[PDB]
Amino acid sequence: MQLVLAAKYIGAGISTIGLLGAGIGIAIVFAALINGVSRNPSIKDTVFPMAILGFALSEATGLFCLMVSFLLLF
Amino acid sequence: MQLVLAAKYIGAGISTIGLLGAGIGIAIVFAALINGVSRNPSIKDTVFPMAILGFALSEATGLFCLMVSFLLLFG
Amino acid sequence: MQLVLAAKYIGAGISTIGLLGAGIGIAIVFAALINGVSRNPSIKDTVFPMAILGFALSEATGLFCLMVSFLLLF
Amino acid sequence: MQLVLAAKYIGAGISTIGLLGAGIGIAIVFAALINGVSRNPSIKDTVFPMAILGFALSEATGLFCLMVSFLLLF
Amino acid sequence: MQLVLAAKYIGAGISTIGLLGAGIGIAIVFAALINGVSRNPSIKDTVFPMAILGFALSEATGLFCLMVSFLLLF
Amino acid sequence: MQLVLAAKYIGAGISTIGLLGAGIGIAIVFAALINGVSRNPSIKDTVFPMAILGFALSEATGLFCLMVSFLLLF
Amino acid sequence: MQLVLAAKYIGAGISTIGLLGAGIGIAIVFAALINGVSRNPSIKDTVFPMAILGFALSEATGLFCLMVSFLLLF
Amino acid sequence: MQLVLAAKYIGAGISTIGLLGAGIGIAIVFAALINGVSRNPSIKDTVFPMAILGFALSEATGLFCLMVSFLLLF
Amino acid sequence: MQLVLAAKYIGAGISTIGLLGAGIGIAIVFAALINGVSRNPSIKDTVFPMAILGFALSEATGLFCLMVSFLLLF
Amino acid sequence: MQLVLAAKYIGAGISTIGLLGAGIGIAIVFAALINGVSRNPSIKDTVFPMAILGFALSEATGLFCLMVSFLLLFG
Amino acid sequence: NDESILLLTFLGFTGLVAKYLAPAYKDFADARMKKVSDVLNASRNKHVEAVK
Amino acid sequence: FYFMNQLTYGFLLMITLLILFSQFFLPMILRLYVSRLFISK
Amino acid sequence: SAWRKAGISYAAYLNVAAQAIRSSLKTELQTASVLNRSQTDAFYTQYKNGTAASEPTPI
Amino acid sequence: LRTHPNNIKLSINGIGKDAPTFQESALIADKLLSVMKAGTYPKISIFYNDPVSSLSFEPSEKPIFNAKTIEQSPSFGKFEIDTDANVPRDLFEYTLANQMLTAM
Amino acid sequence: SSGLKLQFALPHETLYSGSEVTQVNLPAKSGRIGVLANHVPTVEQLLPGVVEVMEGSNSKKFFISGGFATVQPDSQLCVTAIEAFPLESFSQENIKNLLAEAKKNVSSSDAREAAEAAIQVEVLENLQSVLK
Amino acid sequence: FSLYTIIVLLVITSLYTLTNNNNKIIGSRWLISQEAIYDTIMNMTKGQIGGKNWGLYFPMIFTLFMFIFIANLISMIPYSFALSAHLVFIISLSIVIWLGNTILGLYKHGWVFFSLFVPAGTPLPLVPLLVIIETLSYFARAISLGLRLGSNILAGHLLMVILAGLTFNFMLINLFTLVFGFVPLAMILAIMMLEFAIGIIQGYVWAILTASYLKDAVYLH
Amino acid sequence: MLKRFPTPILKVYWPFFVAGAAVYYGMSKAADLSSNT
Repeated sequence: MQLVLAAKYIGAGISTIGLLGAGIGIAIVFAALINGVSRNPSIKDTVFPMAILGFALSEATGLFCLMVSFLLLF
Repeated sequence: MQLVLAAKYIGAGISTIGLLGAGIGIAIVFAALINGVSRNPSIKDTVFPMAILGFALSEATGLFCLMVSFLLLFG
Repeated sequence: MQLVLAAKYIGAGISTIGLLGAGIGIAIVFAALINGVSRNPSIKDTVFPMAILGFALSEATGLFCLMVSFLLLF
Repeated sequence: MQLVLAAKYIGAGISTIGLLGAGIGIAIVFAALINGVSRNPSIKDTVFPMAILGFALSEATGLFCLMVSFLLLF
Repeated sequence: MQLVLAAKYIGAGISTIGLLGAGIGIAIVFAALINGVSRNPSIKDTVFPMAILGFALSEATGLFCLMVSFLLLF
Repeated sequence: MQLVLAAKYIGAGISTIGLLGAGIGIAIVFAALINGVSRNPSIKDTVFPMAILGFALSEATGLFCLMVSFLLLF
Repeated sequence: MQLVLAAKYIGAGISTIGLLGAGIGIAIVFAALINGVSRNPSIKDTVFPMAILGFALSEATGLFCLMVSFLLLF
Repeated sequence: MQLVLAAKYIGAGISTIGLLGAGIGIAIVFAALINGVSRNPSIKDTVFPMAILGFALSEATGLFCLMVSFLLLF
Repeated sequence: MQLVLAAKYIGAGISTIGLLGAGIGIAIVFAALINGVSRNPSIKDTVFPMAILGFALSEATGLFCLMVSFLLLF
Repeated sequence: MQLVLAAKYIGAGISTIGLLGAGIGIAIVFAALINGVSRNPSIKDTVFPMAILGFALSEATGLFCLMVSFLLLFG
Repeated sequence: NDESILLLTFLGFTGLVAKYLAPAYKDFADARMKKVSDVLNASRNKHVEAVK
Repeated sequence: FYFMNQLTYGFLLMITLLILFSQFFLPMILRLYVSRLFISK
Repeated sequence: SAWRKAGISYAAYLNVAAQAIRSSLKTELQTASVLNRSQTDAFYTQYKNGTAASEPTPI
Repeated sequence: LRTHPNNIKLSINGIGKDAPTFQESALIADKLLSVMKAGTYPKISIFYNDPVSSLSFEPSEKPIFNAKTIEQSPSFGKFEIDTDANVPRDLFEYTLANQMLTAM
Repeated sequence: SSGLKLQFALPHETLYSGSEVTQVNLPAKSGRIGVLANHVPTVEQLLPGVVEVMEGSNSKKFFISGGFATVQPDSQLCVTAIEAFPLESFSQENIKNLLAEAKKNVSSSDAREAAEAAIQVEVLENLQSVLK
Repeated sequence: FSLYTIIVLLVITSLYTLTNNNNKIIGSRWLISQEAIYDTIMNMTKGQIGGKNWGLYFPMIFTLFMFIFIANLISMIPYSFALSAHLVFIISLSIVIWLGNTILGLYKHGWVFFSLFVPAGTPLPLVPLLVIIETLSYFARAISLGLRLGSNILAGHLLMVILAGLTFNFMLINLFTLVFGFVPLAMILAIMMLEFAIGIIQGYVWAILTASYLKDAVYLH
Repeated sequence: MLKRFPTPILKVYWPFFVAGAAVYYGMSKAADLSSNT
């Protein structure tokens, strides 16, 4: 009878495991941005503004996993 | 209700581990973008349409896993 | 028969976990495409074909991965 | 027979996990293939066909994992 | 009251995994930091701001599992 | 009486996951092979047999995983 | 509280997995550190404070895994 | 007497999964073989025996996990 | 009383999944270390200090996983 | 008493998982060893000692999991 | 209706094709027609000059 | 397992492809190409 | 650092490196060869089809 | 000027004052690769006489290798290179400098 | 072949040509490379720095002003060079520091000159580190 | 299903028969749509099976190529012609192709065809393992061809069907008549452009794989 | 317009025809044995 809410809770907990994609994602994109700026000091002004779009895209997967987790919490 | 709905919600929770691939994919997509554009700036006009193809397809497969999760969470 | 369809749903879910490999593979083949064209411009018109085939194969891995999910689900 | 079929279905659903490695690796083989063919435009004639045979033999692992998943199902 | 609390504890325990994102975040973020400053000693005042932003935004989605786990543990 | 077979199926399904390990093995072997044969085409006939034995033993580990899966199921 | 305590034990046992974050993190950060001090010695005094900063900020992730594991235990 | 052998099979399977490390490792060191021998074929006989003695026990890591699986099975 | 000690055993067993951190960490730190030493050996006594610190930290993460496994066991 | 040994076996298996880290690391460390000796053929005589030291202690890390699997299986 | 949304979507992709794929493909196809025409006229020019 | 109208008919149809196309269409595409070649010399 | 992108060229990189090495040295090390290295008078001129000499700008 | 005035587009004076200096030659190479963009031309010809022992001279010419023929070559795989270091262009400029300096 | 045959050459006064040498540690484009015997063939530029040449003699610091890490498969490494570095005579601080400060002061020229000034500042910092 | 398979026969028969106004050399507006694909097919076939007997062993790979790519094309119409949602024909003819190249190798080589599972140079103590390593993959890649095409096409057909069925409350009762409430239509259109792309690319890549298996059959590697 | 050209009908596709006969035999034998329907 309470198994529905219980399973909702473990489902949300394992749905937070969708945050690894976004975490290591932010990781690699920012690190490769750092490497690219290091290789070309004059390319920062042409790499960062485009990088913001992909930062939004990589926060998108994080908030998607967050909201599917939230559907199993509330 | 009961074990059927409990299993439906357990499946809803599990199905999102596939978004690992989508997130890491868009991530390495932009990592390759940034590295290739940093190697030389003149290649940006040739890589950008393939860049948009690439990240659009990465959240396309992300969309695939999220709507399989959406179906798995409902009837 | 309730638990049979319950386990069908769990099987479909644990099957569709397996498209993360597709997600990595598509991105990495396109990544090879883009740095290959970046280091030398003249190779793009030859590199793009096997890049999109890299997409085809990498996605196909996910499709036949959660094909057993759809069979489990349906 | 109820829990028996439930566990058979769960076994197929987990058996299909045996292809994440195939999914990313059969992509990285062509990724490095196109990287190498960009390194030398002219080696394509000898780097391509054996890359395709390595492709077949690297899709083979996912092939057996879906085969055992089908055995679990059927 | 019993299996619901059991599920709460289980879900918190599995959800606190999601800080692998923050871990690999710091991993490759200061990996690229060190690589850039070593290869470009002059380029420090540029790599460091993007580096700390990378740390912050990686750990944000890394601990977005931890704080729901606390919300799920209690 | 029946969940014994159920556990047999679950064990076989979790055993056949070692196949993707062989998939990565053989795939990265082929990727390194063509990356290293793109440079110095002349170094082909000495990198051929040892490449053969390497992916042979990786696939041997994968097929042993398949064999223990079959033994647990059969 | 019987099954509640059992689930607390499982929750701690699955909380302690997440130390992989710190484990890979600090390690590859300091692998990059040792590479950087090798390639040029003049950058040592500039990278080492960054290295210990990463040390602290990833033992932070280790510590969160620690007290989420311990909170369920105690 | 029933769940005894059920968990015995479960343990045998969750021990057989432990082949990933050997599978990836033998091939990653062998990829090092490929790139090194492509860099210089004159020292092929210098890097070959060390490789043999190394990935032999890398497969022996498998062998220990398989011994654990067999003791979990019989 | 069976299930509480069963939970203790299961938690102790899964507490060892943390060894990926420690093992991969020591492996990569000395991978980069010997790569750097081969790239030049004149800095042995400078790169060795943070190398022994690297065992210290990675094996410390290992010891954390060990002590959780032992506390769950005992 | 049955669940005792059942969970003992389950714990032994989930302990022998921790051998994947060793199975990776022991191979990648001497992968870099051979990569370095390929870059510098005469530097094997000095890159061998500490590389095989880390190699052996990675064997020991995997042996911890093997030993705890035996403890949860043979004790 | 499930069959209502499908026909509207197909009309949508037909419009998108006519907007984007049809013009670019038209230019590529007409360029290839023109190339074939000029190589035919080049063959005629070679023939007539050889006869001359 | 009913495949009478799904396997046999499709198989015969693909024989029709393999025969008729390779007899008519790709041959006259190549005929176009070789006629262009002939007029081009 | 940025000779390829922001700097003149790689040849300019060698030029500035050699000039720094020669000039920033001991007084007794400024021999005749160092004096010749420091003294540069390459007055390059851009000609044209009509031999229109643009300017003999110093190197 | 008297042979092919149209083809010539750059002249440098005040070079043969005394024994060669490296700085002037390297600056000349930089100017030539900048204003004329020697990388575009696949082949660069340098004319310079060679005395055998004392008297007899020949117009020995040494080929110049551009970045196009360095990034790819029949035997470029023998020598390890770094793609991120842009060693094709680096070696092209280095040979354009060294060959021209020693030719002069 | 046993050891290496270093060919250290300069436009004004060559240093070595096919001479036995144990370690030819040289400042590669990325970092510095250690060469002991029968090193892997490679072609790569060198940034200015100390080219450490271990031979039968004592410690020999050889700061370079430009060269390539060109190594043959037959261990005949040829480190091209432009300016030599005496072991003790070259090491001076007053003139180097004064020139560095003057160039930093006059570094506010146009962008074409600004890049050259920045590269000169970085190579002066490299010289200061080499001074020890 | 029988009448639906005749339709694709009629459409591609009209590709040239109902296209050329007078069989002009310049080519009609739809003769180009087939000569371009013919040029691509001949190009990568001479790329992959290049050498002798490639021309004699090109036509059936070609026939499979149009079969599959118009079979993917007809899966765009809303009453999708995805083999009437059965798709077992792909598996059956993949097994047929496997038997075909097996007989190709057994006739061209004979006992040498057993050397197709062993490379030219292998160590003596390790060949008896690698032979069985390379054999089962070869007999197994007789379903891998089928599940690829099956996967992509019918996965697309059922995902559009599922999305359409799941789109019940979007504009009738739901007050959100914007893209927020029209996410179903948006991802339907995105996945249909994706479907067209993956269909054409998968037809081309399966042409590549079939050519590769033919190369393995008629030659030795 | 329509040209009936003499092309190889079975000289190169004969193993494919044997495969088709084999698949016909398999479908016929599995219509009652392996059908299970």
